[PDB]
Amino acid sequence: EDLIPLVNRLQDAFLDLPQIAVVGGQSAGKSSVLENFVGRDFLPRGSGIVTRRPLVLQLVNATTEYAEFLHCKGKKFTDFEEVRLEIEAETDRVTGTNKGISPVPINLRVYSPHVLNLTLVDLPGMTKVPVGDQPPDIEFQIRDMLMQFVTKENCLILAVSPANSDLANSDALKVAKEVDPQGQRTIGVITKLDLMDEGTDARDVLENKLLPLRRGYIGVVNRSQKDIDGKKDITAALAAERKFFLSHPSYRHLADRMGTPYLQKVLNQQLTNHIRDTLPGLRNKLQSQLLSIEKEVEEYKNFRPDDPARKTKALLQMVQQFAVDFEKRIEGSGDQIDTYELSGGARINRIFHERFPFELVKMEFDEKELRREISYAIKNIHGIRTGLFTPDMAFETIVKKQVKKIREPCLKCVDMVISELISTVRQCTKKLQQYPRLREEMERIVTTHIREREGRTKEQVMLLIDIELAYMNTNHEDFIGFANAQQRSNQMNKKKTSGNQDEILVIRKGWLTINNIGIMKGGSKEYWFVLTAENLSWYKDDEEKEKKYMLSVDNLKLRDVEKGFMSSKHIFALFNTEQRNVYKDYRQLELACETQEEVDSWKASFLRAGVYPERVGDKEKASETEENGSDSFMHSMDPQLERQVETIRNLVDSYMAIVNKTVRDLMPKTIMHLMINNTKEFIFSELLANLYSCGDQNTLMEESAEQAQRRDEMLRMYHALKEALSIIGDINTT
Amino acid sequence: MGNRGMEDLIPLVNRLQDAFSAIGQNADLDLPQIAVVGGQSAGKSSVLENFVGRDFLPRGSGIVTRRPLVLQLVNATTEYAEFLHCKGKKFTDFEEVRLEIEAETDRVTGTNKGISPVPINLRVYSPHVLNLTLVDLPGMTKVPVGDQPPDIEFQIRDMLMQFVTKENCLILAVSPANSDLANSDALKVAKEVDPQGQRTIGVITKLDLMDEGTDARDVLENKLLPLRRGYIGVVNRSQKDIDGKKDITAALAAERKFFLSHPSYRHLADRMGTPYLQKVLNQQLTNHIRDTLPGLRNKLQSQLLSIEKEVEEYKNFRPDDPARKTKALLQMVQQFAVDFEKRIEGSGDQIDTYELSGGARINRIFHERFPFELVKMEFDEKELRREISYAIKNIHGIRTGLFTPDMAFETIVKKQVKKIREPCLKCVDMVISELISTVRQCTKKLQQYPRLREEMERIVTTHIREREGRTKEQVMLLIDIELAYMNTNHEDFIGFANAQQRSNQMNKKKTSGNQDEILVIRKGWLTINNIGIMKGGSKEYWFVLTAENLSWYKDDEEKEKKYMLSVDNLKLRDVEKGFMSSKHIFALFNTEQRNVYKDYRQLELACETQEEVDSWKASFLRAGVYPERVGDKEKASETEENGSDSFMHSMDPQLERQVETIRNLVDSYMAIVNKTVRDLMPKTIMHLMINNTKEFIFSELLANLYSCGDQNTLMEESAEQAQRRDEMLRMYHALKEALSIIGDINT
Ligand SMILES: Nc1nc2c(ncn2[C@@H]2O[C@H](COP(=O)(O)OP(=O)(O)CP(=O)(O)O)[C@@H](O)[C@H]2O)c(=O)[nH]1
Ligand SMILES: Nc1nc2c(ncn2[C@@H]2O[C@H](COP(=O)(O)OP(=O)(O)CP(=O)(O)O)[C@@H](O)[C@H]2O)c(=O)[nH]1
Ligand SMILES: [Mg+2]
Ligand SMILES: [Mg+2]
Repeated sequence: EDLIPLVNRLQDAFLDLPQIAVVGGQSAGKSSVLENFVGRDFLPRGSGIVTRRPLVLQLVNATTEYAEFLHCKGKKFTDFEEVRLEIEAETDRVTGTNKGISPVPINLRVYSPHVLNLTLVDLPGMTKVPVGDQPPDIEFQIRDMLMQFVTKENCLILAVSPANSDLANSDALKVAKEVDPQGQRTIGVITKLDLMDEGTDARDVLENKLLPLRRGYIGVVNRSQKDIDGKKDITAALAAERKFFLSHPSYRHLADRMGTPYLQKVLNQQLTNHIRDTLPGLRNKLQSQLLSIEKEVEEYKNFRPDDPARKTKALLQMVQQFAVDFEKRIEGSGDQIDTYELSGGARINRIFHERFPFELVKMEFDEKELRREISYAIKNIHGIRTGLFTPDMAFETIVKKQVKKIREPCLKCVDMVISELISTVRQCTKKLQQYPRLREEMERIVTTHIREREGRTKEQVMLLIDIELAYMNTNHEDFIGFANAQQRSNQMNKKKTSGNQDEILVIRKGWLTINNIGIMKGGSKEYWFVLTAENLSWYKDDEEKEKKYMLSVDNLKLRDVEKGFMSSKHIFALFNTEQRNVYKDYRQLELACETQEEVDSWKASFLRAGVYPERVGDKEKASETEENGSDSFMHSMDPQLERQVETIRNLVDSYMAIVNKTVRDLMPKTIMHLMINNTKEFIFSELLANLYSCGDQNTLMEESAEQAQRRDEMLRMYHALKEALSIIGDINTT
Repeated sequence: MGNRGMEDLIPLVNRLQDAFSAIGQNADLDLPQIAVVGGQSAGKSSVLENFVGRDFLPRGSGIVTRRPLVLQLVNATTEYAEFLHCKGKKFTDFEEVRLEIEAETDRVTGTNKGISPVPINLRVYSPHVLNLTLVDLPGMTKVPVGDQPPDIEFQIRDMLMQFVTKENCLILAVSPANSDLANSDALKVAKEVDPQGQRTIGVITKLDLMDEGTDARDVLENKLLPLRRGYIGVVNRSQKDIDGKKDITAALAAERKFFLSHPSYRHLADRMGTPYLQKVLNQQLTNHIRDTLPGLRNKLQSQLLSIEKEVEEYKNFRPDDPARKTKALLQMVQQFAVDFEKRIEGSGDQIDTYELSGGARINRIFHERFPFELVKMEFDEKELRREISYAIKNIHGIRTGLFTPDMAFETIVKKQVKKIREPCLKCVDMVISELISTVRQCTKKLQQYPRLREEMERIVTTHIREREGRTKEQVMLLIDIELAYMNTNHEDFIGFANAQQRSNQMNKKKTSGNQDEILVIRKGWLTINNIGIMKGGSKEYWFVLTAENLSWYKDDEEKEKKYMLSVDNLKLRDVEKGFMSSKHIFALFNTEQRNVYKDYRQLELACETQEEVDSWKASFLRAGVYPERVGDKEKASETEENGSDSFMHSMDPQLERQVETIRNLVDSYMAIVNKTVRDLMPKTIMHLMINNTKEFIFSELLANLYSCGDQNTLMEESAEQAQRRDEMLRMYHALKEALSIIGDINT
């Protein structure tokens, strides 16, 4: 009984035992041998054909003893007389009540406290002549059906033969020699030793002399039919058996190797000899799984709760791993980074450092109200005093109103970073700290620290944008005033006199749509014209390398398109009266404007360049009797603010550009200095000492009852593994 | 000890046996042999000796019977035992038999549990036994033990099958009661060799050693495995009883008290036990006898039915009365007479098909083989012409005659027809010689009686030899008459009928004397050289030249009738230069007229050799075709059907024409006298030699056989037929006695 505790400890910490097959002729006593090897009386036994269907018994180990089937599901038979009745009922259900057979195995599974995980196979007897309603080929049918079970390797064969008939008539011996010629896996059993004729004995058979078998024969005595009808229990049967073997004159010296107990001993011996050569791997596996627990149960081994040393050591190392994990998840130190999400709080936070600019773009880019209000500013800072020059206090007043609305996105950003940071800590305390009252208080302290620092960061952001409403410098990379638009070719490139083709063409560049285009050029397109008070060029792209032809400015005219055309999009044509120099009028050389102010702006650019106005009476003063005091002009079309409005608007857009980029670049730094790094150094150099201050500190870091039961079950598995290794050592000692 | 049923069955079966044997036929009772089968240590030999009743077979634990035993019980007066390999020694104590038989068994097979298929023959002679054969056989096993070869069960099963697979073998399927019935190997064998269960007796042994709490009632009530003959349970001596040497009376007493005291077998105690088994086997033997009797009975009926046909003539027999002798005369004479009628006259029945002869065929062939040696034997030509000439110039030898004289014809035909004397006599002798052989052939089947073949043959042969002289005289006189008168008013042609001779006997008939033509005078092959399309090509045709016309044929069937070509008013020339005529070619033409006819440039006829050319030119000159003289161009008027071939060159007396006339008349008269003799001589010998012999053989023969004596010494044995008679008589009486014995047994 060393494999018994081996197996039960394999069950407590949670073998390929060779199955057992009993073979023999009809009425040899196979089922009695089998159930005496199990230990309990539950198999059909009687005269004539009884076991007419293969039975596959799977003994396994458990804490209580009962039986179950694979067709009577759920029901756990606890009395075995019901098991026997169920067996015979199922057998009569399939095979019928006329001595038929069937190769369809019956599957049992019997649970018992001290058994092996075997597979005992009871098989029908071997018959010669078919009786009842059996088909005429019944011998081959039964023999094939049991050869389908025996010819496998690692199948022990109990060859059961009665002692009434001679040994040379046995069928089990023929089967055993046909499938096992060497006898590596054959145990010979001789039953019915009490019915032999008066004057004979099986002495020459039990001494392994008549037919030599490698492992010899075991003589057993079961219960007779009157003993089965008389309900003779197992104890009295074994007592009578031993009485017989100690009383019989021809067997009195072989009494210590005959009987049922010796048969059970020999089968245990065979099984134990078969499981060794598996002990190396079987031991190595559970040794390897014991290494994974021995590192842990050094701490569970001895307490004795309410000890200061263990609790303080736990506080220290838990705080250590929490701090390490926090700096690891924010700054992203190695190793073993997460590759399924972005991060805990690193990338999700840097995405808000560079999605905040999308919050600055959504607002506002408005409106015509801007133009109207800067006009009112120009008028009001000229309240009673009038005229030149363009005052700059209007600029300082407008840009202090357009950046004033930047307080809203900036503050928003902080809140996002807060809702995203206060979550990262919750992500690194929901899985590390299983101690109750230690994860919640840890979260409380850290989150209060973050809530305290968000106030400082908000005050700093308020101060930051309040600074940009103080000075409003103009020495930055924006252009100096009176430089609209793109003045002046980098200070005229240090040359303006001899340069006929030295960028004297560049004064006002802009897109203008041509309606009529000839066949050789292409189709309708909006070209990039470079207008000068003296010349004009046209480009198709930005490389500034077209320079095909130079279009004039002087002595040129302008007219409108015919009625009915969709001028919105106002299109104006150029012409000449004396000469045909337009040049290359496409019937007609027309240019389109997209808005309404653009038409007047380009008309004024032409009027300052030297182009005559679009008056209806100007045609009679086409190129003869010109400049008659400019009776058509009223001095002027738009005095004198539309140009001032445009100049202030350009200056404001440039200053907004640079202030947007500076807030966009500077606020991430200012929440990284006052919130992130300060939280980090707090979580490093203050979390422990501040954590030692709150609570009664006695009932801090307790169970956590799940941890308690987790500890108990790991400790019991540790003891189970040590016991199993001790048993394997004992079983290799032999 | 028994047995008693056998002592009561032996007398009637012994009487039946010696009745079936003393009747001499290959008839036997063939009592079935008893073969006992089973597995090892099923209790077989005990059952066998319980059937016999004497203790002489080995038995015990383990393997005992290792060689088959063929026990032949033989009925005799002196009881003893003998072996085949111990000839000359008689055993009286059976203990000696058992000891020496186990000595033999372990002497041949060894002492290490070996077997051998060589049986041990044993004969027990006793006044209380039948002539049975009891075959004790080893029990079959499955695994070889000791020194047995690995195929022990196969060779044991062959040892059994060479004994149980023969027909009419009782099989005692012995099975123990300890084992289940479905493990009985004896029943497997019985189902393999006897599927209907006609001859299988099921026996159950070792009933007293069954497991406590069970019983074999479901088996013995013939309920578990249904067997046609049923089961019988026996209880034998145990191993301790044999070691205790228990006698038979106590064993049977224990058997009976066991079957009576058992609570499950008390109502079967009459059909259980060893005596009941003994009774059942004896009943099986008796059933076999009474079941095989009807076949032998109707077989003896069918056999005696054949002998009765001949016994009916042999019902009364009282040697040696003249009644049987006179009946034998009438039988043999009448058989011989109808046989002689069968051989010649060709009356029924059962004419000889295998032999072409026969007397009628040989004989009436020699009637039409004789006319072959009338034409063949005698012959003369080209010399009788001279004799006719001298007769013409001698019978009117003083004065010349102005007529053709007749004595010349008479003397020539008289000199020639007397040459027929020899063939007729030879034919008569040859017919005698073959008929006298037929009469000896038709008395070889008469050899059942000696000294009667000789008398029959002597009488008949002397009769033929007494008649041969008479018929030779008659034939001589018949051919002699033909020389007397020599009439010329017969159907032959009268003188001066053919002029010119002869037109081939007037076209060989009288109907075609006008329809046919005279184109046939000289037949021969002749080659035509130039031939048109319609006639054929260069070819040699068959010309038939006539003194009047010319015919040409391409075959012999004579159905063309193409054209009749002229002879008179014709010419002849030879070919132009350059040709080698050897092989000479001749052309026919005319100068006055252009009648050729149909010249194919040109009409040429070719001949092969030199005699052919000159012979056909001679035929042209004899017919009247103009010669090839130098005046060939001037043949206009000076020729007038030339040829200079009237009778002969140049002048001889008129004896040629008269000799030709005499020759024609002589040949015609010889033809008609040959018709007369060929048709009349066979009639002569059928009337004087055969029909008279037949009348003698049907009428006067019996009186001549009966006249000579003695009547007793004339007919006798020939002891072979007498022995046949006695054998038939023994068969008759023996078969009736056998029918009587069977009739006695049936009731
Ligand atoms: N007297 C006696 N009987 C025994 C002994 N051993 C077994 N038996 C009897 O033999 C009978 C058959 O036993 P069992 O094991 O059921 O045979 P089985 O092999 O199951 C028949 P199958 O399997 O072919 O259906 C039983 O009635 C049993 O009592 C014995 O030692 N002594
Ligand atoms: N108690 C008892 N023993 C029997 C009975 N029948 C046979 N035996 C015992 O069986 C033993 C051998 O029996 P036997 O008849 O010789 O079997 P066998 O077939 O001849 C052995 P072999 O194969 O050599 O022929 C003997 O000891 C005999 O006493 C029986 O009815 N009752
Ligand atoms: Mg069973
Ligand atoms: Mg024997």
